[PDB]
Amino acid sequence: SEVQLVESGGGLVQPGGSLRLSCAASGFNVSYSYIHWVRQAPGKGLEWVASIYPYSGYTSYADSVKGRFTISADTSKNTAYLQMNSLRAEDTAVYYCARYGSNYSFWYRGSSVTYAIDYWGQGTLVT
Amino acid sequence: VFKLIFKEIKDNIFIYILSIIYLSVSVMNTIFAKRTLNKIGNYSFVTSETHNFICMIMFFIVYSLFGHRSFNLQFFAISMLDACSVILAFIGLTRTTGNIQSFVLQLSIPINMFFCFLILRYRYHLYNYLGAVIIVVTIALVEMKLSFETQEENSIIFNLVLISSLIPVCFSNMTREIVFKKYKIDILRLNAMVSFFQLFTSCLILPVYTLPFLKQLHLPYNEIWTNIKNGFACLFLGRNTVVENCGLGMAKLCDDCDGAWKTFALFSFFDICDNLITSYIIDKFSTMTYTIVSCIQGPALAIAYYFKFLAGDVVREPRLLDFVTLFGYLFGSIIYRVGNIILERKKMRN
Amino acid sequence: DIQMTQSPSSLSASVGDRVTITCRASQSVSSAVAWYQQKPGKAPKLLIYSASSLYSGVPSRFSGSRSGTDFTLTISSLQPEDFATYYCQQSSTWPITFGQGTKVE
Ligand SMILES: CC(C)CCC[C@@H](C)[C@H]1CC[C@H]2[C@@H]3CC=C4C[C@@H](OC(=O)CCC(=O)O)CC[C@]4(C)[C@H]3CC[C@]12C
Repeated sequence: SEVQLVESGGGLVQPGGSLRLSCAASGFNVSYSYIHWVRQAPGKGLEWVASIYPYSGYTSYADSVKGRFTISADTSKNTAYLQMNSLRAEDTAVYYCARYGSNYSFWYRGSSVTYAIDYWGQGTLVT
Repeated sequence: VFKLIFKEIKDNIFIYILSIIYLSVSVMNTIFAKRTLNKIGNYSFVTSETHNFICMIMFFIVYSLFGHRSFNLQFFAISMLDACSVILAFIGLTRTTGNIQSFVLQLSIPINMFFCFLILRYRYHLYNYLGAVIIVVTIALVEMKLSFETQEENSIIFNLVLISSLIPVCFSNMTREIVFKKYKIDILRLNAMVSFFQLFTSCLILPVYTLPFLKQLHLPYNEIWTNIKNGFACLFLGRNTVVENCGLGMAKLCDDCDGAWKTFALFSFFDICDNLITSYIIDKFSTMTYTIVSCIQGPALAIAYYFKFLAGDVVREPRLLDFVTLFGYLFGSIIYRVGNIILERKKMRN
Repeated sequence: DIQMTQSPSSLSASVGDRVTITCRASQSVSSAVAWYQQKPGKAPKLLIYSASSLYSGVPSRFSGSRSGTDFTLTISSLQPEDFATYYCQQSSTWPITFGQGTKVE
């Protein structure tokens, strides 16, 4: 009923290894909206990591993580995964999984969709 | 020899003036449609149904003032084609970017080209094909470039069903061309009876809201009736039925209605004039110049969104890509009309 | 590609003030930007979408405006629960860039 996005997989990992985070989404359907991970290091601003549209399967990444990370989604169980590989020491941060709430403006021959990051998770720390 | 343009325009000036008028009408129709459907995002079916009702009575009044046994079956075919067109468009515009929609219009050009070749036996010149590939390639490249960058969601199947929406509107445009340029039925009678059957086929559009991959317009089987009654309560009176938790990322769009009948009336008037001048172009000249004069609205909507007077508070800056879409359109249409002129000269010379 | 240069990084304002936080994007973003407010130790709440519209639940003090690319969030009267860090976020092109924050105190 009510929207939630609870993460897992956070904790300590050695520099130069793998870690998989998994945000499970409640209430809304994962297929009909974007899902994206956004990080912030201790005492710094919010930084985009990746994003996925699970219906089209369309993935996008930031410039500092491209080729190293991999975002995915299993819409059968309605969650979303982020694997981080070749991890460095500057990627330690608190990671939030979050969706786009969409506003669908529609005239009878066209449609504009506006987005805003509606619901955020509580966040998982990574070191 | 660059003085020939004046004679070429002075021979057939009505088509260019009618294209100017259709431009000024179509941009304003879309503008006021998005301005009222931002004011009444819900109750879309009710808006279209009331619009069709007033289209019908207005066109019958105009037919009484100004204007095989009967063509009610052909009018019903036209209206059912338009109805399935708006079905497939309403379905396809859920996952479709704003650039792919313009590319889809430019792809309604050659669909119309081929289906007017096939059914009602057109003959196309070299320069016509060159103009069509010019316009479509230019606008396709630039809008696909812009769509790689936009965050607007997109799925290829929904763009494909948008092309599938372009198909039956072509069927309807060319069959109204048939019933105009073969049986000489009046424009106004046709539009009135078409709007009648469009009331009926929109009330048969009603079951498309049931499916749930709509974002904000999805309505289950239970609350279609209350949506209609609340839509009449909003439009005809001004009562707002949803003011609580609403908007982005929620169930329903937020609605203001205390002065929405005015904007709806302007939208309906501009759409009435749109359909009227469309049928006039189709009867008088062709169903192939109409698709060009209908594809002018793609680049022109971007030109008109630069102004705050037209597009309220959501404007854009004049990037060069909008200008090269516009000028690719212009070059393609100019060489297309030149091909038509050579074809007409070779026909009248023999 | 697009970065959102945020007005004053940190502004000092007492209760009952009218604060205005500005962020200018690099190139012509449309009205589609949003504004969030993150307290220290919690997730960023959404305040404004599309640079003019209040999100459901947000009080009536916050408002957004724009003139070209210089978006502007403004608060009519600060209250002791409006002391946090404020970010702006574009949604036009795919390299998503937030603002570098703006701490009210
Ligand atoms: C300040 C601006 C508003 C005035 C000048 C702009 C027009 C001269 C441009 C904009 C739209 C263009 C028109 C777009 C569509 C058409 C229809 C097109 O029709 C055909 O393709 C063949 C029609 C036929 O002859 O049967 C002929 C070119 C024309 C008139 C173009 C001529 C040049 C137009 C009128």
